[PDB]
Amino acid sequence: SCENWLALENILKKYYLSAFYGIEFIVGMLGNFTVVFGYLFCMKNWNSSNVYLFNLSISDLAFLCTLPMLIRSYATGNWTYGDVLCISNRYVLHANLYTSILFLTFISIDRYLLMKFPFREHILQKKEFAILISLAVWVLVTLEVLPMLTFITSSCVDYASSGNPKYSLIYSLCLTLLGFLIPLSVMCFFYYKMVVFLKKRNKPLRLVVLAVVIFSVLFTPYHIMRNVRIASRLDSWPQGCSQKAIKCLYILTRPLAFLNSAVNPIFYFLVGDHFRDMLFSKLRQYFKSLTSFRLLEVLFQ
Amino acid sequence: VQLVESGGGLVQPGGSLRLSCEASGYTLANYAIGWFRQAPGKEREGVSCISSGGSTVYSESVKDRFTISRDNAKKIVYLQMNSLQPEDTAVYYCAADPFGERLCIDPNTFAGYLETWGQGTQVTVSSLEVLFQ
Ligand SMILES: CCCCCCCC/C=C/CCCCCCCC(=O)OC[C@H](O)CO
Ligand SMILES: CCCCCCCC/C=C/CCCCCCCC(=O)OC[C@H](O)CO
Ligand SMILES: CCCCCCCC/C=C/CCCCCCCC(=O)OC[C@H](O)CO
Ligand SMILES: CCCCCCCC/C=C\CCCCCCCC(=O)OC[C@H](O)CO
Ligand SMILES: C[C@H](O)CC[C@@H](C)O
Repeated sequence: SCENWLALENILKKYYLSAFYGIEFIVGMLGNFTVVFGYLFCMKNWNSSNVYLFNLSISDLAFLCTLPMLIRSYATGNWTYGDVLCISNRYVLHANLYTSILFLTFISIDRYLLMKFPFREHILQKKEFAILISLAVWVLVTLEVLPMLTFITSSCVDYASSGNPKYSLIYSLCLTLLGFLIPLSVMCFFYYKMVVFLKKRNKPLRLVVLAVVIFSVLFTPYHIMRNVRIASRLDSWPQGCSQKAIKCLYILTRPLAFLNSAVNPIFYFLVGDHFRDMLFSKLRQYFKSLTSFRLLEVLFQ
Repeated sequence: VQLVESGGGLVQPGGSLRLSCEASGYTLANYAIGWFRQAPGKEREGVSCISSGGSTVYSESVKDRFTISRDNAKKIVYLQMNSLQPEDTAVYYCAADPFGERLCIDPNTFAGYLETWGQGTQVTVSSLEVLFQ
C-alpha cells in the first residue's frame, strides 16, 4: 500500500542525502578555509562585520566537520559512532542554522549603521561590542536548541522523528518563530530603513537583499516540512501514505536548508573591502617570494 | 603615489584653515582621499573622505564645519575647516585608496589597508586669552 514511499525514503537517505551532503562538505570546507585563512593572513584590523563573518565561518566548520559521519551512516544505513556524537552532531547542525541567520541579522544592522555613520562613532559599531554580541548569539541559540534534549526520549534519528509529537510541534513552531521568522523580519525591517535613507539622498543593499533571499528560499521548505512532519506523527493525523509521503518531502528539504553552510561564505565579498583582490594579491606575494631573494637584495643593494 | 599635506598652523577658536593634500607627480583621479587626525596620546580618528566618484563623508565631530573637495583639474584634495575649536588640535594626515569607491564606506577600518599616507601637518587651535590666563 505504502511500500513505494518506503522504498523511495530508503533511496533518498542512502543516495540523495549522502551525495548532497558530500557536495556541501567539499564546497563548504574549501570556501570556509579560504575565507578563514584569508582573515588570519590579510585582515589585521577587524570591524563589526569582520567579527560576525569570522563567527559565521566557525559555526559552518563546526557543522561541516560532522558531515563525513552523516554521509557514512546514510550510505551504509547504520550509525556506528554512538549516542554522545549523535547528540553533539544534532546540536551543531541546529546551532549552525540559527547562529547563521542571527550573524547575518547583525551584519545587516552593521551595514545600515555604517551607511549613516561611516566613521563607526557609535558603541554598536565597535569590534568589542561585536565580540560580546557574538558570544550572546552562541548563548541564546544554545538555549533555543537545548529543549530538543527532552525530545530525545524514545540509530541517529532526525529531531522530527523522536519524542511526543504534541509537545514537539509546539517547540518546533516556537523554534521556527524565534530562530527563523523573527531574525528574517528583523533583516527585512533593516532592508526597508536602508532604502528610505538612500531614497532621501545600491551597493550596501546587496548583502541584506541576498541574506533575505538565501534564508527565505533555503529555510522556508525545511521549516514548513519539519512542522508538517511532526504534526503527521500525531494520533489525530489521517491514516494512509500521507505520513510516508511527508517523510520523503521532509528529507528532500533538509540538505537544501544545510546548503547555507556552503553558500554563506559569499557574504565576505559583500562588505566593500575588496577582500577578493586582497586574496589574489597575498597569493601572488607568496608566489613572487619564490623567485625574489629579499635576504640577498638588502645585503647587496 | 607620494602624498604631502599643506596648510595648518596656529588658529584662534572660531577661526578657519584650509588644508591641502597634493600628489606632487600625478593626479588623484582613480583614488579615494581620506583626512585623518591624531591628537597626542589619542587614537587616529577619521575626519573626512572623498570617493573617486566625488561622494563626501564626514565624522559626527566635524560635520557642518568641514568640507572636503577636489580642485578643478582634480590634482589636489582640500579640507576647509571652519569654526575650529581647541579639540581640533591634532596632526592632520591624508591617505589615498587606489580602490576609489572603497575607503569612504568605512574610513577608520579601511585606512588600515592603505600604504600611501602623507607626513602629516600640525593644526593648533589656541587663543592668547588661554595662553595668558
Ligand atoms: C569550490 C569553491 C567553493 C565556493 C563556495 C561558494 C561561496 C563563494 C565563496 C568561496 C570562497 C573561495 C573563493 C575565493 C575567490 C573569490 C570569490 C569571489 O570572487 O566570489 C565572490 C563574488 O565576488 C561576489 O560578488
Ligand atoms: C586546514 C584544512 C583542513 C582540511 C581537512 C578537514 C578538516 C578536519 C576535519 C575533518 C572531518 C572529521 C572526520 C573525522 C571523523 C571521525 C569521527 C570520530 O570522532 O570518531 C568516531 C569514533 O572513533 C568511532 O566510534
Ligand atoms: C513553499 C515551498 C515549501 C515546500 C513544500 C510545501 C508543501 C506544503 C505542504 C505539504 C504537505 C504534503 C501533502 C501530503 C502528501 C500527499 C497527501 C496524501 O493524500 O498522500 C497520499 C499518498 O501521496 C498516496 O500515494
Ligand atoms: C562550536 C561553537 C564555537 C564557539 C565560538 C564562540 C566565539 C564567539 C565569541 C567571540 C568572537 C570569536 C572570534 C573573535 C575574533 C578574534 C580576532 C579579533 O577580533 O581581533 C581583531 C584584531 O584587530 C586582529 O585580527
Ligand atoms: C566590490 C566588492 O563588493 C568588494 C569585495 C570583493 C571585491 O572582494
